[PDB]
Amino acid sequence: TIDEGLYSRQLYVLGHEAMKQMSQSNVLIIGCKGLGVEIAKNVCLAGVKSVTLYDPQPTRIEDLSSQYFLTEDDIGVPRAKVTVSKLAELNQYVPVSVVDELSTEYLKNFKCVVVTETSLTKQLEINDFTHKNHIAYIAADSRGLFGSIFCDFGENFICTDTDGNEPLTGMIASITDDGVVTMLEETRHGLENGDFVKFTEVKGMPGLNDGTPRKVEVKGPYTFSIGSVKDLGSAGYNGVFTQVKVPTKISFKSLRESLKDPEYVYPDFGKMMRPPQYHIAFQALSAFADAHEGSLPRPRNDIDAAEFFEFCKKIASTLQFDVELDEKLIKEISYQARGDLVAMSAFLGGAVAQEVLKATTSKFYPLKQYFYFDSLESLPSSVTISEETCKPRGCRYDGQIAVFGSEFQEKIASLSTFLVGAGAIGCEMLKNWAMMGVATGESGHISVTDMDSIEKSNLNRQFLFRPRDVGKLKSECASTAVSIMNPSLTGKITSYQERVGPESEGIFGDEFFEKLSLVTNALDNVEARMYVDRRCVFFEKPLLESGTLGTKGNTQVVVPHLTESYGSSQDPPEKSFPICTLKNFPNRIEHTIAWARDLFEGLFKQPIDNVNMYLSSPNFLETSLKTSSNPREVLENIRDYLVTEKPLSFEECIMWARLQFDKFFNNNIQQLLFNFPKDSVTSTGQPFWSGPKRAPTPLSFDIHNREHFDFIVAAASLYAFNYGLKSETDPAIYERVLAGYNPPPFAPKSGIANKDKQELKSIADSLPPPSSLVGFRLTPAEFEKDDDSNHHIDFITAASNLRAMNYDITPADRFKTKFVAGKIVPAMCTSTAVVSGLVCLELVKLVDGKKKIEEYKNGFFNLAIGLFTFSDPIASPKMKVNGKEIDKIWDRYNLPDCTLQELIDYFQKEEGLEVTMLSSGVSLLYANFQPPKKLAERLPLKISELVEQITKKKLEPFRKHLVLEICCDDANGEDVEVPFICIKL
Amino acid sequence: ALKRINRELADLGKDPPSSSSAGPVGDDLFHWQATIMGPADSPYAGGVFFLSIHFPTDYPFKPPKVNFTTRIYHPNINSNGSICLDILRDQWSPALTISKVLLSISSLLTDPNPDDPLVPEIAHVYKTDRSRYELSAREWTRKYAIG
Amino acid sequence: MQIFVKTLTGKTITLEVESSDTIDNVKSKIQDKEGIPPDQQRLIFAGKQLEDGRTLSDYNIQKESTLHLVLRLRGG
Amino acid sequence: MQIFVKTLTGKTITLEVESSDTIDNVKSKIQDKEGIPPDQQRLIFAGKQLEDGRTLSDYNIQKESTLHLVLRLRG
Ligand SMILES: Nc1ncnc2c1ncn2[C@@H]1O[C@H](COP(=O)(O)OP(=O)(O)OP(=O)(O)O)[C@@H](O)[C@H]1O
Ligand SMILES: [Mg+2]
Ligand SMILES: [Mg+2]
Repeated sequence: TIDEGLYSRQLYVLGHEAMKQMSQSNVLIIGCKGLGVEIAKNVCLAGVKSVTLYDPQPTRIEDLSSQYFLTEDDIGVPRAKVTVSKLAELNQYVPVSVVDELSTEYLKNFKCVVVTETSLTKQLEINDFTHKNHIAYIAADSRGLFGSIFCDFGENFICTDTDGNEPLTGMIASITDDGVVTMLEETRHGLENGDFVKFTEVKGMPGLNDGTPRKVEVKGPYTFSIGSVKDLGSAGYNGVFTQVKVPTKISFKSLRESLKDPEYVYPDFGKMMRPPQYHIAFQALSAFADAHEGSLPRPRNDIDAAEFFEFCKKIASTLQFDVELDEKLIKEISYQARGDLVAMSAFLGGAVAQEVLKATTSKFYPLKQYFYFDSLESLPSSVTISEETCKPRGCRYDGQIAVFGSEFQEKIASLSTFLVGAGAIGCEMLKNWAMMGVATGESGHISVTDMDSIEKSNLNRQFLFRPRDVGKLKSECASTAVSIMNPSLTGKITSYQERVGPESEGIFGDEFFEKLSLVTNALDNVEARMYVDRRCVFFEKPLLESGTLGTKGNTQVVVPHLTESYGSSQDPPEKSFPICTLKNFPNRIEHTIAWARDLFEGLFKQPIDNVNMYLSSPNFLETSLKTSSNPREVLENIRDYLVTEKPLSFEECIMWARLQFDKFFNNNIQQLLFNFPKDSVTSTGQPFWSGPKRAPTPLSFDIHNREHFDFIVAAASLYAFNYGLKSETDPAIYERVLAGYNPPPFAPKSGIANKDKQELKSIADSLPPPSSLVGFRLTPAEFEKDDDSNHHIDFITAASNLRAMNYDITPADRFKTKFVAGKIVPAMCTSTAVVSGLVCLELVKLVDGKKKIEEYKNGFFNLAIGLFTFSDPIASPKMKVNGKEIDKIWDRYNLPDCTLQELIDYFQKEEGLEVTMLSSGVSLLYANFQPPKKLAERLPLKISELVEQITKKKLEPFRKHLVLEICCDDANGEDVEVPFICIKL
Repeated sequence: ALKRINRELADLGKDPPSSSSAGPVGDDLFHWQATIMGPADSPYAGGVFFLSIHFPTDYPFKPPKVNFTTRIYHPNINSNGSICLDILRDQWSPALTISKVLLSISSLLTDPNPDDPLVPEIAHVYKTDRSRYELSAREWTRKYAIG
Repeated sequence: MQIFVKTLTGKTITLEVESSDTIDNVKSKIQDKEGIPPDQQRLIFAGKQLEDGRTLSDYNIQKESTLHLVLRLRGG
Repeated sequence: MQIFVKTLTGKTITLEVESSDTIDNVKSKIQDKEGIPPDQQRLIFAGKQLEDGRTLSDYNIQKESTLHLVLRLRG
């Protein structure tokens, strides 16, 4: 009973069984500061049964540094009491409660227990109980730019899925007597040694079709081995194999046992000696707090640092830790003890929430067991960071001033950022900026653009939007929400509903871009990413890119004159199937879904567009007769949808749907089998219908069958929608109408001058004149996946399953059909939180203006397996032009609006280069091989005049520059690459 | 993309393709009109076939869209001009030039592949009644590919 | 020398290489074992992204070293 | 020497070859006997795919070895 209208994107990541187990699990969260509230928010959005909060400590001002459910009017009230009311709104299916006191036995009511802001003695006391009662225990800590996570799920944790990947499947070609399974031509199985597979549809070895998993021994990218199959048979042909994923048993140690001998998870392999240091440092922090009435070391205090290092020495000696302590790093941990950064809180909250979901679902591989992380490269170096500048000022930014200082706070408060997109990452970024205080100064400003509107499925991971906000613009709602979070942003945020692209350069022009400080992408497609990257490269602005997919995520940073741009690297492209496979020879459900989508477009979209364009454009027929590749098809569509097959009631729609069923599931198959009988052979003597080609069989319409009735209903409803008739759903009318249907006879055709144009003319003049039909239009069907009442997904599912039944393919359900046809991207709130945290950790590096390329980090992670990795950005390539060092990416030529001849002469005299090609946009302004007359015509014109003439479009008044690409050759004739030209109009 | 396209165009200009001639339409570098000459040792001998080539914005990282504009009676070319070529749908790599594509198309014209057809009826005619296929191909190339 | 490559999806690959091999040879081996074109491969060792034109010894990649094969994602 | 090549349909083709013969020559013989273009022939022995430009001896092919011939179909 999962509400798929809300958990649509999350179910594609977790699944129905995982969420069913989640909806029966209780989570207790101790601590309600930034880390605790982040964890609770992610858990509530995920959909656990309930959440309980325990934090009786009264609120303080500094707590607002990363707690976004606290306001300055809540000072002196317990944090949990003021946070529960705001947490209860995120999800209506997840109650949120508060407990004023905790007893050990009270812990038995919870599936998972998360602990933050708790001393080590209390953690040991809680874990000693949870471990022996088999309760998942998670403990998280965030100190300045340092973080730690600890997981303990019990001694006999059972993990059903260890990587989150779909089971591997493949088509076999032959299985020898010794178990050597071979894949089809140029197909990779993708298995690893030790995997288990099960076979089906294997001919010649029926014993392999029982379904018993067998060990796999990989012998190459195309073949593997399963053992000895001597008894079962001699040799097997064809068939399919599917991977079997077996449960695993993971044994955890208690906190008390693991303190002495910890097991580390390394977020970065570049610094593998640090986690042993942090293990001692955090325990020393706990001891110091215990020795000072629960007070942490003061910011940038040397006396406290010395005492903390003494505690570290004592702990290292006590635990027989044979590790040399790095004094600088440990004292750095001491200095930032009171730091509370929203970015670290977001990062650790996403990670810990994912761990909680793993505990409650027994899915994905959990952390085992200590995860120590630092982002110490973000510490500013262009400002003074000392005890004087880091002391608290009694403001909401104390938690951040304790790490960065007041001068860096002034630097942050005067930022002028530009955020593209307002989706999940956009909402997280806006929250982080509001908490950090970005653009709260006199000269600060934030601009956010997004042309989309809020939908129900977006509320699952975009926590700034509520059910009352459905149907409104994302940017306005996000700006209002963050103005509520941080009142100082009132009037410092501007929201646009503009799509960022070539058509919006009148708004985001030179004046708009020249005032920015950085650009942050929160998009979901590569085209927009590339466009924004090109704009940032032209204007020389820092860019922060980030992306997520299910449990995976990445973040990249582009810095002017230092690194390469976003578009300098290539990504794998989308897979599109051959047309011959979709048209005639499908063998996967994806092929049939693509065919069904094309059928939907061709039945309910294209003919309607042709009919409407015929009734609007006065010269449509003549243009179509010589423009389209098949004017006959257009004429036939117009005739059929206007006169021949125009319905007058719903009964005619039902009859039309029956006829289309016959056309697409019974007659085309008969024709195909007439052309290639099932016993036919190829030119080499092999059987034709073997391997990837499956012999189809015609379908006979049966009203009682569910799929046939579903197709009839959906097709009739969509046709009625096209013609605006009143559809119905009672089966009685369908059964009555379809009873009296006489199929026209059909016989496959064996085949065996210029009059065709005359026939086309006769058809064209037979159509009713446009004048006779004024104000009459047919409503086309625009595909929409998120609405479950327009019959689009119903029709696509029915057609796909019927075509699968034709070719003996296993049908899919509406869930998978919507996933495939809709091009849905799986999304999670935890991944969004992690990527926003990483991006905001890079933002402070950008604000500080770091110059070295080793100080920046591009990040990649997969939370399903607990993998984090970071790497320095790639430096922009250099080149030599006329004996000068030129940056291939960030350098350009600046020239006035001269003539083409003057431009060529300038490049000849100055750079010693001969211009061979000059282009602007998608036009060739000049080429060395053009005829002399054309050149002599185009030479004495200014560049702006030349562009206007060639493109046949005047430059807009707001256009202030032109970008030209130039290819030139040197004196010897060798082609030399040069940067682009920026002509100033 | 512009620089790669211009390099290919210049390379075509330097060494003539002999049996083909591709160039931009008007002044647009992302829309070419190519011509292919029917192989002598084929039913399409003495025929001129016009193809439209559309380079995507991501070229050479996405395949060009190549469509026949002249009607051709081939087992692997349908009424819309679509060509059943692997290197144009999913085997495309940013290392293939337009000259290679034109050579592949000419080779396809010189010998069709009826075992994996795009037009099952023409493939059936080719496999069963070869002479009728030859006559139909000659008639179609005379009716459309000449003039 | 034998090295290991771990993918962002959890798969592990074993490569037989030598310290003098260029990054291009390693990328070609990864393409052979996985089908990923060398221009679409992102290899990370010890916090450094490996670039074409250099050798393994330039990055101090020794036997039993672990590289990470990563990729960018388009959602968000 | 002599070798046997088994197809996906259960047919067995006997070939007279020498350990020094190249893979290309064997594929040429298979094309001459069956008409299958070498580019579409995929020969497998002991879980390894035979590659053009090498010899049988490179794959330790000996007296009366058995290979498997599958075919890839141009799109
Ligand atoms: N070219 C663009 N210019 C501006 N905003 C854009 C552009 N392309 C996409 N966006 C916005 O970027 C955000 C992408 O975030 P996200 O993918 O999470 O949202 P969505 O597409 O609405 O949801 P879903 O993909 O889950 O159905 C959306 O607000 C989308 O409107
Ligand atoms: Mg949307
Ligand atoms: Mg989206």
